[PDB]
Amino acid sequence: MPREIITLQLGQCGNQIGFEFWKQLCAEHGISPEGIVEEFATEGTDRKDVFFYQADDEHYIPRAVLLDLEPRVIHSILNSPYAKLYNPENIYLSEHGGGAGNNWASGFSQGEKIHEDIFDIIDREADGSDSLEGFVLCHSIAGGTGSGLGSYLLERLNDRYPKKLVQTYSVFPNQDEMSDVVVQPYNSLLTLKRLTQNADCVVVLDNTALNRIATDRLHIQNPSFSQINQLVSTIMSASTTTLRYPGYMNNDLIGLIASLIPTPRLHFLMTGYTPLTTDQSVASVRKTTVLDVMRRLLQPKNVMVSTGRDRQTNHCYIAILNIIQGEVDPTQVHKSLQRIRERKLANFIPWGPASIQVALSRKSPYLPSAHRVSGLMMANHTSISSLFERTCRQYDKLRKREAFLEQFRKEDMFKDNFDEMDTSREIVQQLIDEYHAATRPDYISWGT
Amino acid sequence: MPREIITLQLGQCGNQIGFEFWKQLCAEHGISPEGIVEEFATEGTDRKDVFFYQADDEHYIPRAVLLDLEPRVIHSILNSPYAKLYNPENIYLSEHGGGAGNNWASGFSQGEKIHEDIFDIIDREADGSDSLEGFVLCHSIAGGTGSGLGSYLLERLNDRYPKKLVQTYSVFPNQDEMSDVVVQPYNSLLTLKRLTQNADCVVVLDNTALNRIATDRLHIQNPSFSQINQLVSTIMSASTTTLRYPGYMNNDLIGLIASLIPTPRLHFLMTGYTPLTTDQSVASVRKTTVLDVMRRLLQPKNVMVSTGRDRQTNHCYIAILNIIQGEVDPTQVHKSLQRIRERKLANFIPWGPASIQVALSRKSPYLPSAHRVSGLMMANHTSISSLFERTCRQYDKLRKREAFLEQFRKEDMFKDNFDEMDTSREIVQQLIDEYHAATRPDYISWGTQEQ
Amino acid sequence: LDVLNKKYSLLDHMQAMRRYLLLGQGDFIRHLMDLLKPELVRPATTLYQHNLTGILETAV
Amino acid sequence: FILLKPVFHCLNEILDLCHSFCSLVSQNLGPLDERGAAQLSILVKGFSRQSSLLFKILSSVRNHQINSDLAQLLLRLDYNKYYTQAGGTLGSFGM
Repeated sequence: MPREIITLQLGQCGNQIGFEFWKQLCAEHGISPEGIVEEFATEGTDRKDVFFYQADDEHYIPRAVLLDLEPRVIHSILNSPYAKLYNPENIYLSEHGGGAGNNWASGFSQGEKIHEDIFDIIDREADGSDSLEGFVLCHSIAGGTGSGLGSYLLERLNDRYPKKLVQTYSVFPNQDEMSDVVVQPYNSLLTLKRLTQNADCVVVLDNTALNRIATDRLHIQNPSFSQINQLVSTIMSASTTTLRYPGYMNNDLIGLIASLIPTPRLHFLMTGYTPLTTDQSVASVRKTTVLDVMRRLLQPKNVMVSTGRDRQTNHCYIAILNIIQGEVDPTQVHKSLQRIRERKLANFIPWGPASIQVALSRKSPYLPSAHRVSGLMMANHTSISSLFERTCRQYDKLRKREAFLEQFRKEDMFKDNFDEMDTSREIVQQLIDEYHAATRPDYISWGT
Repeated sequence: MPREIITLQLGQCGNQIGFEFWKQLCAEHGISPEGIVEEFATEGTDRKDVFFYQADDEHYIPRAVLLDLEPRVIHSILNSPYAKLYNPENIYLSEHGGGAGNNWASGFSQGEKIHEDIFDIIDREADGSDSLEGFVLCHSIAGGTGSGLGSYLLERLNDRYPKKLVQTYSVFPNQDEMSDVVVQPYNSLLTLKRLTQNADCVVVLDNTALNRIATDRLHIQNPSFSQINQLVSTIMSASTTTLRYPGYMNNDLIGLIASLIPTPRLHFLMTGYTPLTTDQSVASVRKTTVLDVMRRLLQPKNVMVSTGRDRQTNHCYIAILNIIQGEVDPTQVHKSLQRIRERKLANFIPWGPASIQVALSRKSPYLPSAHRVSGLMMANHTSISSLFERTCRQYDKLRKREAFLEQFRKEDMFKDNFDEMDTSREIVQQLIDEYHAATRPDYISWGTQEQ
Repeated sequence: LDVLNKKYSLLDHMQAMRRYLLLGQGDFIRHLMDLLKPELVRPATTLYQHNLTGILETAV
Repeated sequence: FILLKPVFHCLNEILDLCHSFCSLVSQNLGPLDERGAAQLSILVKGFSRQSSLLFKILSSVRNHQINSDLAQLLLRLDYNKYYTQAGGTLGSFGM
C-alpha cells in the first residue's frame, strides 16, 4: 500500500497554503472539486494514495486535514468548490472560532483544549491509512493559531506517534517585512523548538522568500498571499511528482528525504525550482539542456529559497538533490554534473563526501504540462543559517524588548515567563553556528 | 571561459567612440541593431563572450557600459537602432546631465559622487563575467567628463579590482587646434597622472592627428567628430579582429599585448592602420602583398598618430606589431620580414632585442569587406614623447599663466593646491627623459636607481 | 575520394586534426592550458584521468 | 559492470558488508553495545580496505581508458572531491 501523507493546514497562512496545495494536487491528478477523478483523468499513473485517499474506486479524496482556530478560514475552504474533495472525517475545526489571537501560547493552549478532538482526528486518519508514512503540517510560525497550535500538535504527534515520521511544510514569517505580530519571534521560537525536539525534518517556507521571488522573479508588483500559496503549492506538486509517478528510485518520502538530512539537527532544507521563468517570460520555451537547466538553477534567481547573504561565514551546500521532470538526456545530465563540479558552481561540505543528487521524474499524466522539462532542487546549504541567524536576532530583539509578551502572558504556556522562547533562541543560535561549521571542514569533528 | 572585456564609454567623445565601436563590432559579428545575431552570422568562430554577453537565447548584448555626464548623448544612443543591443543595466546616464564643465577635477568629484552606484554596476557586470580580463574605457583626456570621470573610475577600479586589467581608449587633446579649454592642459595633466599611476595601458587618440588624417586622407574639408569616431571604430574593430577571428596565437588581449609593453613605463603605444582608403575605392580588389602592406605601414603618413619630426632627439621605434587581416602567405611573410630587416627601414632601441611583430588575420565573414586585405599596425616609437613634450609645454604654459585655474579651484581636487598637477608634470618629465633614454643603448641602465 | 569524404570524412578528419591535434583551435588550447595550470603544476602522481577528461570536455 | 568480474566481486563484498552493517545497526536500538561497537569497527576497517581497492580499480580503469561510465561514477562520488581528498576511501565513521 502507498505511504499515505496527511496534510495539516494550520492558522490563516497555513490554511491558505493547504487550500492552495489541495487545489494544485487536484489539478495535477485530474480530480474534480468533489474528489472524483475527472473522466479525462484516465491516466491512472499518478499515486494519489500517497497524499489522497480513494472515496470510491474512482473518487480520490485528499488525505488532508484543515485545522483552524478561527472558523472564518475553515468555512471559506468549505465554501470553495473543493469542499467535497477532502474527507470530512479528517477535518478538525475549533468550535470557538476565536483563533489564538496571534499568540503562540494561546495556540498551544487551544491545541491542548482541542487535544482530544485533534488526536481523535489524527487516529481516525491513521486507521484509514494502510501504511501511513506520516503527517504534513502547513502553518505559519509567526501567528498564534498556526504557530502555537503547530507547536502543540508537533508535541502531541511526537508523544502519540513516536514511531511515525513527521515532515512539516512550515511557512516562516517574512523577515524583510516588519511583522505586526511583535510576539511572532516568540511564536517562531516555540515552533522552531518543537521542530528541533519533535520534528525530524522542517521544510522552511520563508514568506520573505516568497515575496522576494514573486516581486523580483515573478514580476508581481503586489504578491497576494494567495499567489504565494499557489507558488508554494506548485513547488510541493513538483516535489511530489516523483511520489505520484513511481519509479526506480525515491519511491518513498522517507527514502527521498533520508539523503538530505545527515543529522537530526541538520534538518533545514533549501529549495530550488526549474524551469524558473518570470510570469511574463512563460512565452519562450527555451530548449534548455540538463547542463543549461542546472546552470539556470545554479543562478540564485532560480533557487526556491531566499537565503540572506552572510558575509562572515563561508556558507556552503551540505547536500543537493535535483528532482528533474520532463524530457532529459542522460548524457546532458552527466555533462551537467561534470561542468558543475569543474566550474565549482556549488561549494560542498569539506568534511565528508558531498554531491548534487539528480532525480529524473515523470510528470503527472492527468495534468498537461506546459514545460518540456521541469525541475526541483532540494539542497542543504549553510547559507540558510543567515535566515536562521536573522530569526534568532529577531527573537533576541523581542525578548530583550518584551514586545507583545503581555498578550502571551494571558495564555498559560507563556503566563509566567517566556523562557521557552529564550531557550528556543539559544538552540537556534547553536543551530546557526553548527550550520556554519557544516560549511567548514571541521564539521568532521562537529559534535565531538 | 573567454576573457571578457567590459567597454566603458565616457563623456561625449568617449561615448560616441564607444557607440561607433559597438556598431562596428555588431557589423563584423553579424549582430542586428536589436542585439540578435543576423542569420548570415553563421560563423561561430568569433569569441563574442570576450566582448559580448548573450542577453537571451537569441540576443547577444555587448559587455559595454555607456557612461555619460550629459543625458543628451545617452538618450541619443537609446534613440539609435542599437538601443536594444546593449544591456540596459549597463547604461549609466548622469541624472544631472550637466557634465563636468570641462573640469577634470569636477569629473573626478562627480565620479566620486556616483562611485557607489558605478562600482555596484561594475561588480554586477563582473559577476556576469566567467573569466573577465578587464575593462576598456573610452573617454577624452582633454574634457571634464571623460577626463575627470575617467581618472576617478581608474582610481576606483585600481583600488577595487587590483587584479583586473584596466584598458583605456583615451582621446588626447588636439595639439594642432587651439583648445578653447584653457584648462585642457590641466585636465590632460590629471588624466596623464591617473594613466601613469592607475592605468596599465593608455591608447592615445590625438584629435589633432585625427583631424589631419581626415582632412588630408579622408579629403574632409571640415572633419566632423563623427568621421573621427568612425575611424576609431574601424581601429577598434581591427584591434578586436584577433578576438573575432580566433587562431593559433594571440588569441587573447593579454596574450596579444604582452609582447608590446616591455617595461611598465614603456606603456605608451602608437597605432597604424592599413590600407587607409576612401569608401569609393572599394571597387578594385588590389592584390596587395604583405611586403607592400608593411611598406605602406612603415610610412609615417600611414601612422594614425601625427608625431612631429623632432630633429634634436633620435626618436626610434621601440616595437612594432602589425595586425594584418586577409589572405596572407607565410612564405611571403618570411621573405617580407627578411627584406624589411635587411633594409633597416625602422630604428629600434639599442638596449634590447626588438623586431616588428606581424599578425595575419582572417576577415569577418559577417561583415562584407570592401578590401581583400586590411591591416593594423601597433608600434612603440620614441617619437611619441614629442607629443607628450608638446602637451607638457602646454601644461607648463597654463600653470605659468594660471589659466582657467579659478574653475579648478572651485573643485576640491584643485581647491587648495595643484599638487596633483605638479606631480603629474614631474612624472611626465621623468617619462619623457626615459623615452629619450630608451632610444639609447644606455637604456640598459635607464631607470635604475643608480641612474 | 568521394567515398572517403562522404563515409569517412577524410578531409573533415584532416581538418579536425588541424584544428585540434595541430592546435588549430588555439583559443580552445589557451583556455584548456589556463584551466590546466593549477592541475599541470601539480605532481603527476596526483592526477585523476577522469578529472583531466572532464576538464578537457569543459574547455571544449 | 556485470561483466567486470573483479569489480562485480568487490561490489558484492561491499554489499555484503553493508548488509551486515545494516543488520548490526538494526539490532542495536540504543547506542551500540561492545559487540555492536566491535562489529562497527570491523566493518569500518573492511569498508576502508574495500574502498581503497575500489579507488585503485577506478584509477586502473582510467589508466586503461576502458570505461567512461565508471569514471563518471567516480567523479559523481568525489564531486566535492572528499573521496578524492580521502584517497578514494570511504570516510572514517566517527565513533
